Amino acid sequence: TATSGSCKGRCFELQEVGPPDCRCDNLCKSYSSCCHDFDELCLKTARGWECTKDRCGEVRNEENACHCSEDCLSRGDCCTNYQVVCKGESHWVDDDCEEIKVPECPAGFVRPPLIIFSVDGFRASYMKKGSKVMPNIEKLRSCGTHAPYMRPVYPTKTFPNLYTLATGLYPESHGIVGNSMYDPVFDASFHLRGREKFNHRWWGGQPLWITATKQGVRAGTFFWSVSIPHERRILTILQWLSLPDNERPSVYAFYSEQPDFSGHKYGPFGPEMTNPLREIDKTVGQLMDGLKQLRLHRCVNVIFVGDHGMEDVTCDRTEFLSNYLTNVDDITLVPGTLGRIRAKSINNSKYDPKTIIAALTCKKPDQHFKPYMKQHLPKRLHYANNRRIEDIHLLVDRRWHVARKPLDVYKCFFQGDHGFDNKVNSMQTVFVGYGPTFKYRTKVPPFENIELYNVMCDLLGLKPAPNNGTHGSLNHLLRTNTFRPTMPDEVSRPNYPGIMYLQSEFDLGCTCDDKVENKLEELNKRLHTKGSTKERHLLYGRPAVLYRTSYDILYHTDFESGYSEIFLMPLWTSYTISKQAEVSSIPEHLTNCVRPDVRVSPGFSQNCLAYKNDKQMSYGFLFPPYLSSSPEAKYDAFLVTNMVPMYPAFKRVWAYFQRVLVKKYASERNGVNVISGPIFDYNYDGLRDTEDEIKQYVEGSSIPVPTHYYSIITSCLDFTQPADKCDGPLSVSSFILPHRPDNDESCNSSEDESKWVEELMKMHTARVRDIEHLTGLDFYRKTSRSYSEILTLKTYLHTYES
Ligand SMILES: *[C@@H]1O[C@H](CO)[C@@H](O[C@@H]2O[C@H](CO)[C@@H](O[C@@H]3O[C@H](CO[C@H]4O[C@H](CO)[C@@H](O)[C@H](O[C@H]5O[C@H](CO)[C@@H](O)[C@H](O)[C@@H]5O[C@H]5O[C@H](CO)[C@@H](O)[C@H](O)[C@@H]5O)[C@@H]4O)[C@@H](O)[C@H](O[C@H]4O[C@H](CO)[C@@H](O)[C@H](O)[C@@H]4O[C@H]4O[C@H](CO)[C@@H](O)[C@H](O)[C@@H]4O)[C@@H]3O)[C@H](O)[C@H]2NC(C)=O)[C@H](O)[C@H]1NC(C)=O
Ligand SMILES: Cc1cc(OCc2ccc[nH]c2=O)c(C(C)(C)C)cc1C#N
Ligand SMILES: [Ca+2]
Ligand SMILES: [Ca+2]
Ligand SMILES: [Cl-]
Ligand code: NA
Ligand code: NA
Ligand SMILES: [Zn+2]
Repeated sequence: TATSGSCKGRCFELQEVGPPDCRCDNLCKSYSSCCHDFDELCLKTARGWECTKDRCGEVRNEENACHCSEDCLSRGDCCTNYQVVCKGESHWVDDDCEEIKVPECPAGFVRPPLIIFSVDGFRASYMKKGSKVMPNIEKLRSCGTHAPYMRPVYPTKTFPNLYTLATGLYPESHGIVGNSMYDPVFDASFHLRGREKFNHRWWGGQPLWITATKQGVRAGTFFWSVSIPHERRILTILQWLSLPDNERPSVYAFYSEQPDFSGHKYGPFGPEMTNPLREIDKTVGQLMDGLKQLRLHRCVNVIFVGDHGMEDVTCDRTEFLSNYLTNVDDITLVPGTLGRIRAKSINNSKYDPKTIIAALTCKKPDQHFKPYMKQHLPKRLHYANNRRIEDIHLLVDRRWHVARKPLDVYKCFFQGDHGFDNKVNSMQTVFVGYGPTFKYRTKVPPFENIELYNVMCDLLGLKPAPNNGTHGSLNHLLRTNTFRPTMPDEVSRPNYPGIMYLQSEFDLGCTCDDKVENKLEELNKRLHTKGSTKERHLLYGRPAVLYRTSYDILYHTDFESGYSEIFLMPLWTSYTISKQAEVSSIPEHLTNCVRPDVRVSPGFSQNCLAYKNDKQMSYGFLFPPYLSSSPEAKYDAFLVTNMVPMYPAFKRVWAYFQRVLVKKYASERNGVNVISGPIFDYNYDGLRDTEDEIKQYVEGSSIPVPTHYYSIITSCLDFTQPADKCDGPLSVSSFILPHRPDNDESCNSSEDESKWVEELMKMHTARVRDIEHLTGLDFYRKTSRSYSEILTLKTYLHTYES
């Protein structure tokens, strides 16, 4: 760096100048490449940040940090309280809220600017608990659009979440999978301290600033060096906003290190946390008074958003891997509020992940972490498809840390930390949107931060890069600039087979004790097989298959299915269970009954002999025989086309769900519609596998083994109306259960299923959208609700947090 060039006239330049030209962009400090006069010219502090009565009308002194001279407004460099002190104006916070129906912008503005005001570690409950000391933030919240909280991504660390905000992508896809990382392809490490993190190969997808630039929209900096004070960041944004039309950015970011920085020292609610919340509110006040001076307070859209929350965590709540593993020196641990383990040396072929996992599994009765192979982590975390995520993972209980050995912790510092499971209440953060494009005095339900990129694009008239948001699911936040998506087109149409095969054409090794015999009821069963009860069991239309495949719709009295000729089982099975439905047992005459389905060829059917031969694998049913409507309808549940491969350990889970939980939910929700099916995700990318990706078959057969089983349980949001006769909005909960040959995940699994199955299911709660990705199906195609509302419904996650 030739650092005796000047920053005069160039302070906080938007464009980067290449070596040996010295730099005056912020970031110069982060590279140690600023020109000599950077601090003198760009970080002025003289006289501080506020006008006082004596400064009003002063002669401009270019040394001052900000100005109270007559020419300051035109120049765009007044202290933010100038009109208040010197012209009798009110602070923005003291003005009444008035609806912003249209942007009220200076001539020459082509679109309302967007300012993203991001706050590190701002936990959701600060909005209520700190309300008395945050009056500017409370005005934004109550006058704008707000959610009770926003869900971060896992891990609930800073860079993964800020870069998710910027890209709309899960960490596995954007590549910033932690605050610390090793990439084995690069053979390089990423760390908070130091400068390898500024190398661009870490940062995937397309962040908002690049999306904007590529489409002709200019952007302010998103990264502020820690040594630039907050007052200067605000004044710099306000100066940029005063630029001529051809130079002025349309998108800006502010970032505060608080309240996270203090939260780590004092805990989320330590008495020392009041002051950092006050100071953040003051900074919001400075921005809003500043905008108001420039006549931009009813022109700019402001987003107030956090990256993650903060939980109580101390030194003594640390689990040590040295208390579980004798081999502790042969591993590397990425430690703290999550654990990631790999071999210390890849030339040590002694190292075995399976034995590590087993040494870490259910060893102490209140063990405060749980080991997983990354592919077995709850699918809702989307935390697996990246080479920077180690195969072995530890999910740490809230309030705890994991470390390799005690010397790492003592060689206590801190009372707060974050990083845990993104459904944990303490990790939830905030969202407020204020401006012409957001709604007025509107509360919206909680949503995930992956959704915001799309909205920021909508706010700026940009087409978003491909991302993991569901574009349109946040249309309810917006007064205008909504995105009006169309339902995806069905790719494969189904076959509707009638009766085509005689019983004796099947040689499947299956038996059913079913030989006993009317004319009223003969027409009656024909009609059920033609789909006469289908409006009862298929409430929201049939799911659309969004890929090329061969499948059949099969109708029955109690359930309807889309049966895949390729995978030899249903892609989906749909049924409604009323509040009044009863549970019956599987009779003795049918215990091992499997019956040929005369609508589907032997060639496209499973067979019982494969299951007899496969000593590890059994079978279950997608529509549960326990909930058949009548003894005669129960025969349908034993069709070979309703059978699916299940490990005996998984059958314990599944049978409990089907026999007990479904009926419980129907009683609690006033009927439920259930859609169940298999998922195949052998490469753990979160997306439906093709046939050539399947790694396990039922021994000796072409019957593929699912990695997971899903269910989507829908009812009326107004639970006074039965599921099958609902006029208004829907209510959903779903899960994606791992199809595992043991129950090692559940430490209490030797006990009765009433003590552990439900806890397992809650852990593996899912969005309907997660299931769509995993199956290539599109659900809720035929409702009376608006498509945007259905999109919101498909992104809902039932979290089971109290
Ligand atoms: C969340 O949203 C995102 C974004 O929509 C979804 O991720 C996308 O998934 C797509 C479907 O899998 C995927 O498409 C592939 O792209 C390959 C080209 O990719 C490069 O270019 C794009 C576009 O600019 C870029 O986005 C990519 O960026 C990734 O990689 C860089 C460099 O490593 C990273 O810095 C960055 O973080 C990002 O990493 C992530 O994605 C990759 C996979 O692409 C993962 O491996 C990482 O772990 C991380 O998750 C790239 O720079 C393209 O090569 C693929 O095409 C193959 O497949 C078919 C087969 O028929 C064929 O048409 C092609 O010819 C090709 O096949 C041949 O190559 C095969 C693979 O080597 C080979 O095995 C075969 O034998 C064949 O010869 C494919 O189209 C898209 O790139 C990503 N995008 C991103 C940003 O991740 C994600 O799925 C969503 N999640 C959920 C749950 O919904
Ligand atoms: C609002 C925002 C801020 C932001 O960084 C703020 C930042 C972090 C650490 C030190 N200093 C800072 O200024 C980023 C990254 C990707 C550049 C980290 C993205 C967004 C978005 N969207
Ligand atoms: Ca943070
Ligand atoms: Ca897959
Ligand atoms: Cl990390
Ligand atoms: Na078997
Ligand atoms: Na167990
Ligand atoms: Zn932190």
